Amino acid sequence: NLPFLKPDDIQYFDKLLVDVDESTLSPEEQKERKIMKLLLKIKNGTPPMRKAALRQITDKAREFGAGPLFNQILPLLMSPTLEDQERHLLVKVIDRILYKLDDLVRPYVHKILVVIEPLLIDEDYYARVEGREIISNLAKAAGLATMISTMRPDIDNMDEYVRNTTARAFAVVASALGIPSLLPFLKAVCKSKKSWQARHTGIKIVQQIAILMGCAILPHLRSLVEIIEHGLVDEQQKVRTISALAIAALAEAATPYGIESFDSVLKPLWKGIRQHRGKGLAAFLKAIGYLIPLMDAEYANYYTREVMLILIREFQSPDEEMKKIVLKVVKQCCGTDGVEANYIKTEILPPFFKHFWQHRMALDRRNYRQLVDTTVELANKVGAAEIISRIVDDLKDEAEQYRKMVMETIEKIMGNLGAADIDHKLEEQLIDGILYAFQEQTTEDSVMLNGFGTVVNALGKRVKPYLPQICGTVLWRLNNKSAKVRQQAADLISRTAVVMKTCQEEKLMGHLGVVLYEYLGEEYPEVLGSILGALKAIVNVIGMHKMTPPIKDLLPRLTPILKNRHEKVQENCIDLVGRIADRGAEYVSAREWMRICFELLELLKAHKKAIRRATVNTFGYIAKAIGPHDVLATLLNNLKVQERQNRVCTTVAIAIVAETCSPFTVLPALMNEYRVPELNVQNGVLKSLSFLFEYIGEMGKDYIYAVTPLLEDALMDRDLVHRQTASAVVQHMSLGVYGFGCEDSLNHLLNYVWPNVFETSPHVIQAVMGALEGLRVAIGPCRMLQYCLQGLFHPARKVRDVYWKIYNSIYIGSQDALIAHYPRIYNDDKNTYIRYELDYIL
Amino acid sequence: QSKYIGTGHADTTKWEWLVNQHRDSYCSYMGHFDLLNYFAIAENESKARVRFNLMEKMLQPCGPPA
Amino acid sequence: HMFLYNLTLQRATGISFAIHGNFSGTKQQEIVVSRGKILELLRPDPNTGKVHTLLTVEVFGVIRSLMAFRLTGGTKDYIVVGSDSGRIVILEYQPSKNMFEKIHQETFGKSGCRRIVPGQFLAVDPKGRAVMISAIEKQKLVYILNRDAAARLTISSPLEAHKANTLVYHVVGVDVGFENPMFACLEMDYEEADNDPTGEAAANTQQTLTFYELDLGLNHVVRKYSEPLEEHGNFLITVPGGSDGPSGVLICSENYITYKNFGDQPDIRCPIPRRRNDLDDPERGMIFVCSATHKTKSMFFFLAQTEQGDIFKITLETDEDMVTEIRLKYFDTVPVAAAMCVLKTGFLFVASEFGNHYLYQIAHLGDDDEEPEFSSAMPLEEGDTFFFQPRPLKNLVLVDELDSLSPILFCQIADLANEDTPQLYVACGRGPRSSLRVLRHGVFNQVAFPLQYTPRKFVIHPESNNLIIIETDHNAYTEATKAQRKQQMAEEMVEAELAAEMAAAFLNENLPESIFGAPKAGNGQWASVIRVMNPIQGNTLDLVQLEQNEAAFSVAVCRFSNTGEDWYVLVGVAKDLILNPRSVAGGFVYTYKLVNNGEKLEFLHKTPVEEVPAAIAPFQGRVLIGVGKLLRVYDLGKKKLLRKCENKHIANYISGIQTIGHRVIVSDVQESFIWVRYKRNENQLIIFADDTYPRWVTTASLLDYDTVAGADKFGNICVVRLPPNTNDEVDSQKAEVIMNYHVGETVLSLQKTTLIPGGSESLVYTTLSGGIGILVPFTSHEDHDFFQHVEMHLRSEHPPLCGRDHLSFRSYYFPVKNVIDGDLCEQFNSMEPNKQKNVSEELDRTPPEVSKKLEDIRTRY
Amino acid sequence: DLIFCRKQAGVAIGRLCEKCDGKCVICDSYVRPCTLVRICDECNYGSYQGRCVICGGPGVSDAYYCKECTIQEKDRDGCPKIVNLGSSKTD
Ligand SMILES: CC[C@H](O)[C@@H](C)[C@H]1O[C@@H]1C[C@@](C)(O)/C=C/C=C(\C)[C@H]1OC(=O)C[C@H](O)CC[C@@](C)(O)[C@@H](OC(C)=O)/C=C/[C@@H]1C
Ligand SMILES: [Zn+2]
Ligand SMILES: [Zn+2]
Ligand SMILES: [Zn+2]
Repeated sequence: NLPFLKPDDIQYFDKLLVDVDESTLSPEEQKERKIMKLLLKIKNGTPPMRKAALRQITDKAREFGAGPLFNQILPLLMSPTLEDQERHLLVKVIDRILYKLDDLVRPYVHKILVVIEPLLIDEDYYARVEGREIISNLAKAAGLATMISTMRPDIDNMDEYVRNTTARAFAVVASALGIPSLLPFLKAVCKSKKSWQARHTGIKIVQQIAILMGCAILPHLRSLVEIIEHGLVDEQQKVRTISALAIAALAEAATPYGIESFDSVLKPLWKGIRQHRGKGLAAFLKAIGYLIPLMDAEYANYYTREVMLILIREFQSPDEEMKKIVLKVVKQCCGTDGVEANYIKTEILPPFFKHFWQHRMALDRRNYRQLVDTTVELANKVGAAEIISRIVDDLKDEAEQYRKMVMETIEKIMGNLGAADIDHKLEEQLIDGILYAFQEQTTEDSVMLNGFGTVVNALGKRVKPYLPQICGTVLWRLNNKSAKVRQQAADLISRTAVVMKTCQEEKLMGHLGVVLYEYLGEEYPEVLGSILGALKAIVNVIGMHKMTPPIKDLLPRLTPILKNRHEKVQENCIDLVGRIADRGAEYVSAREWMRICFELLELLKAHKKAIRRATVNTFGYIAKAIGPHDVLATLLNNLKVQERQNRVCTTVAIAIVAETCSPFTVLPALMNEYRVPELNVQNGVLKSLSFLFEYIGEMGKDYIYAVTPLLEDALMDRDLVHRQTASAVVQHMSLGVYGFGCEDSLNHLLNYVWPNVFETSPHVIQAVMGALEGLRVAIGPCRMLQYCLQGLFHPARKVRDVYWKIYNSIYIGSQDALIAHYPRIYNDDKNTYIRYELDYIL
Repeated sequence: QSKYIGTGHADTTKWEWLVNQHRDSYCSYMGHFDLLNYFAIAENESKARVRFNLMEKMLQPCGPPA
Repeated sequence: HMFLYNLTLQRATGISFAIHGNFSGTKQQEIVVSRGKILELLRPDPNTGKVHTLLTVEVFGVIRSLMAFRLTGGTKDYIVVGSDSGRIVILEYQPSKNMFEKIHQETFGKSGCRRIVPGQFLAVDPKGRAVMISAIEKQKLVYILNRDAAARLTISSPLEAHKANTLVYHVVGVDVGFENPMFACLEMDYEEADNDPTGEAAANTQQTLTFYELDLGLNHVVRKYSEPLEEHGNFLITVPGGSDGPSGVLICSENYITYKNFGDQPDIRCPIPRRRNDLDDPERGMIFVCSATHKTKSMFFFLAQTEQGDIFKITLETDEDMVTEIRLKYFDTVPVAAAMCVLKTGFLFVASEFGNHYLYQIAHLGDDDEEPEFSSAMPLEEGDTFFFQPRPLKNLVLVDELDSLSPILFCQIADLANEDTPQLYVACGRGPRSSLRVLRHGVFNQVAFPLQYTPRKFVIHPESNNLIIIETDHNAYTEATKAQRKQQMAEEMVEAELAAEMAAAFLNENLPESIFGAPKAGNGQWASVIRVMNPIQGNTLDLVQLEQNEAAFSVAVCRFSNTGEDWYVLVGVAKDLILNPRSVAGGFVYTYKLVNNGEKLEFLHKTPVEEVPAAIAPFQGRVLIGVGKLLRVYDLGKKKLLRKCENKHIANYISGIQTIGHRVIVSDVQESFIWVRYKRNENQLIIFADDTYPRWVTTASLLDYDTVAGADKFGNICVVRLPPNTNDEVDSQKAEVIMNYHVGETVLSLQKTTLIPGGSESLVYTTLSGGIGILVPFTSHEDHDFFQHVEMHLRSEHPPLCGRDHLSFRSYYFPVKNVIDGDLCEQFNSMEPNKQKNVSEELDRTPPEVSKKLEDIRTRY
Repeated sequence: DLIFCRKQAGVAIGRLCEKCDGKCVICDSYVRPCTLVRICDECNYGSYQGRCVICGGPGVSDAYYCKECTIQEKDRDGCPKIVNLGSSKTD
């Protein structure tokens, strides 16, 4: 049939709508129509039909020719209405047909490249990788010589954009056919004396080669640098700039190996940073920055000492890009061995914090990020307190961006290195600065919260004297007009609960718990969840006995909050109720727990995973707290009265109760609920048994004999749903008690599971197969092979079918074990079947 | 299914099944060190020699079919 | 209701793989070895010339292929392992912590030593850019290896290189320099051989050498070049390529070594030199058992060992791109090895396939050798080959010897010397390198006494304490037979006149079979000998040589109520036994009187019987003898042994029998145990019990009157027990298996005993790979629950090193039942401290408490 | 109508949305996520990167086989991405 056509498809395959079916009417251009048909089947259509069309177009690729094939493909590729997945389908048909037609594409190479060269600079990353894949397939199809002959004239075009595009195309063909394939061509181009754009694009080719191939250029690194080294001292300025950038990219790709292959370009760069300025100096410094980490400690010391004066001079350049490059180079220098920290804190740090740590940098995003990361990395070598002291007093700056920048820096440094490096003065000014920065903030963003939490947790016990002021401020901010302020306060309490606990300030945290309890009536859901989390933290640090408010008053207040619809409130409230049920269970009555039970069964159906995990945990906690009998009874009655949608909740709860209160408290009542003559309640009991055994796992090792007679009755109950569910039960049974010595009981159950293999209903036969696979796992493949042998060969064809299905299952499952279990098949006149080696006796 | 060698159907001949399990056995001998050691002690041959013999017998372990 | 705890006392000492490299990342060259399911790191000290074991790790799997690789510009060598999981692993040894850090673990198939699931073969591009893991049939997988910004190894997705109905003999990566990586495989298609009922295709199909090329540009793998071979080869060797060598491969075959390379390179073949006046069978071929390469910045050479144990040095003559000839020179003679390693600083490590391993120092590389060197240029016709005479070693000097109990064939624990604590008497070794060793402990100390052939069983004389050992080997000559063969050779070679003096020199030359191998020849020849050995002094008090085709398989010393309290020794012997296909003439039972206080065998008579007597067991003044599938009671007559009672309903073939009271426990070769009752009143043997499972039982031990523990050919241990108060006059009784466990090594001896006096009674087993293990029962269920929790926690938190699942591993052929793996539990002390703290608080105690518990359970024995 | 990809899985980790966050791709079980799901390169390329392996929605966490499948080694059968054979790649 003809697949569907979207509007934009009409212009491309409209000729397929015409009903002139007869091929003799076609003037040998059925090839055109055949390609149109195949491409329409590939682009639009199910996986089977597009697979068939792809195979068809690949098997006939040479019979068609590259000409019409690409003259129909390329228009579709550059269409602005093309979807990304359609583009991928086109790229894959392209590379397959290109593999098929070897040199048939050579004349059209040019015509192809100009259509697909823009893809190499497209914003979409996948478009770029597809363009590179297409160029590489082209270079593998059409010879290297053809690629060179086709892309050579553009290397000295006056426009620079075409030069860049052909340079990256040459990089791609170098990746496709190997660097040594282009080594002589690039060596000749980089020294081309006729044009300077030629050598410019040549060393740009090697730069893009490094950028694209990464560490895979380490074998040819010395050859590439020997090809491009002369361009450093070339009198044209742009070519030496791009040769410096190419050296930078080569060092970046080769990290951390291959410094010895750079022994030539060290002296030219060293001279150039004294003989250059502007963008060329930036390029030279960037190359040296990516080059320094590869050096040995001694030579790193020497070379950094040589370049340090020039770079700290450039520290104060008007061009911000030069500032970014010198920031990266100081980060690269101080991150390596050899340059010791005393040198850094004597020479580099003062001008660094002079010219780089000014408020102007707190506005540009990338400058902000690079400055912060550079300072944090410096702290790893020079010392945490050494850097924190130079910027801590700036925490009290009224420019909010500057103080948030310094706050993030202090946060990351103290999270990396703790606080053992900090003395008393630095500690006090840290506390003062974080207090001011938290009190005077317009927005409620997480930088200040994270900084406060991390600095307090890093100080640890050292924070005892400042806790009264911290808690006064958090109490003052809890009573605020903005919800996102009290939310942040509650989150700070949640994060510093344990460090307050170690400081032994339990009365203050009790007051915090009381004000949170009285704020529990909050309307905004996110901040209510935050204060619930703070309450949970407080109840976790101080015990369930000395908790204020008492648990007796705290839990019934939480009970109605479970009906709130917001997921954050749900998760936090469930977690708090669960901690209470784990520890302070003795303080509330059994009926409050039963009401919470009723409102927890619903939350087992939450779509968010954490909410239902918490629900499971707290339900198990309260089931361990109160008696299993009452909840089990109401759950069994629920099992009877409930429909399928909410029956899964009650079965999961039954399994949870069986796991927390050992199953002999749940299995008797469940199994007796099976004797009622109604069959649907029997099926519900069977499904609950199935999930119970899957859920308890190894716990069910002591209960196979108990549930055995019910399964005997259910497996020949002449109701297909019952047999299917019972087979699922024994499957989960055997998979849960694997390796716990339940071989005899499961072998007994196997005899009742087996006769159901001759069933036709797909669901019940797949359930029986799953039961047999689990029984293979638990009993062993030898016994299942013993059961299969009696029917592997047999006059009846259908019994052969079923027994060969079972054999295939156990053979795929345990192919290597069967070696010891195959029967002794004697020889005959025609063949020899005895495995004589296994009969050897030493 | 069809992708996995050694599986069978209702038309699997005795010869096919037995040559499959014989090849499985020979590969398992190649794999398990102590099994091959037992074989190389029973027959007074080196481990390389018995491995070569097993790979040779892999071709027609039970004989030609009908 | 018995629960056991398993502990290895002496780990396996038999090496299956060995590779050398810079695993420490320094000047030092280490060797990692795969022995069974254990991975070990050893460091040879160049100053003292002695090997030290730095690291030992139980990986709980079956290592099938071991290889080392390095990336460009790197300093340390990684370890890539293929095992019986569906996983390939890459590891790095960290010397800071003395551990194997798992760098990568990639999953591709199901577990086990399967046929089509890769793991058996490993090859790696000589530059480290890719690695191919291959099955024996069909499927192969190539992984691309690279680094990142932080110099951390990264592995890609697998690339498929499958070819249906295709076997694989070997695969190695060809040194193509930095071109597209290529892997050379020895293959053979069986599709045509299967669909042809005559046999034309099977005989006409031939092995092929194929090259899978990895196009990194297009990023796929293509079957590029494939060519048949007129000779079927067994393995491949990569020759250096690119800059410092001519790319290509060496193919070792039967009676030849070939060089081949893709392109217009002519195949350069050369026959393998055969021994001068070899006593082996003239119609028996010759192949190489292992190879080793050593690269200099000036030259490179190869070392290849023959089945005979002769190591030859191989060099290739270079004419720019092409090679001109293959040159070979007889280097030396060491025991047959599974792996050889040529380190720097002039040291050669030889890992024997059986028995002790060695390390030599290279004194001279045999370049200034007066001995003739051979080459492919030398011409000859009629297929006559190059010859050479073996000589005592002088290129190498033995600098270290490592004791290896592999292969343990029999074991008995007893305090023969009055040390008040028992010792382990272990009949192990193989061929002329066989040995009876006495092991003590206070790891074990050992003393070794050499033997002639491979020992099968040995019994202890109660009054004298001496041992009656039987040693038997296949296709070997007896002493008289090798003497007469030497005589016939010397008399035939003088017909062609200095041949008289040459024959005198040949006959007066008796090279030690301990070093130059035993002159072995024939298809059904059997060299067998009985000996009586003192257990304290290595001296043998008497020795009895048997006929040329008589092979001893069972021995027992006992008295008879028929005669007095004088002793007797019975030996069962097969005649004209063929192993494959199996056919035998019959059996004989030799009866010796054993006089002079257990020091002299006095022959009495020699009874023929229908098949091979595989088991002899004393039985209240009579003996119990298993002849094929027949069980018989024999009394000592004055001219023969007269049958008194027979049972003919044993399944296949009796391998062993043990008696408790009047119960007889018969081991079948395939059908597990069979309980037989001897009714003394009526004089009849009645089968009354058997098993519900088949087991290839190798040994067995009686636990009590109802319980029997047995060992499997497939490395399993089981414990079966009869139902309570089973009546022996009612048949059709089945025994239930109360214990199942997989050791990972094939156990050949089980014995219930106490190693330290007064301590715990336990179950000691010995494996075929030289391992000593113990199973101890649990005193209280408190400890049992503790160790079950420890086992499950270590399973979840310290998974096996090569991607295997521990529970699945210990359930290899049967689901594990009532055994705790103490070898896994004791890896608690090698975890990261935070994981130790977590799993300890989960056990509600401190890590030192858990440690102390493990130490006390090990000292308890 | 719906079938598993079953191609050779690679180094891409399968993903799951919020609706299917705790489910097993093979047997739809929520009990004991054991080992990590790997998918083939073709099912992870393009706009399909990070999408749910089961339903195809936006992935929020990683996908796992259940322990029952791990025990039965059903995590060794290939790429478990569910593909619909009656839908083009634009639907
Ligand atoms: C009859 C089986 C069936 O599939 C139902 C569970 C399914 O129809 C529901 C749909 C839904 C939406 O209601 C799912 C609920 C799922 C729940 C409550 C599961 O916890 C989760 O999914 C959350 C986490 O990943 C895992 C939590 C953990 C470790 O506690 C686990 O415990 C064990 C022992 O596995 C508990 C498993 C729970 C059954
Ligand atoms: Zn599952
Ligand atoms: Zn997929
Ligand atoms: Zn989903």
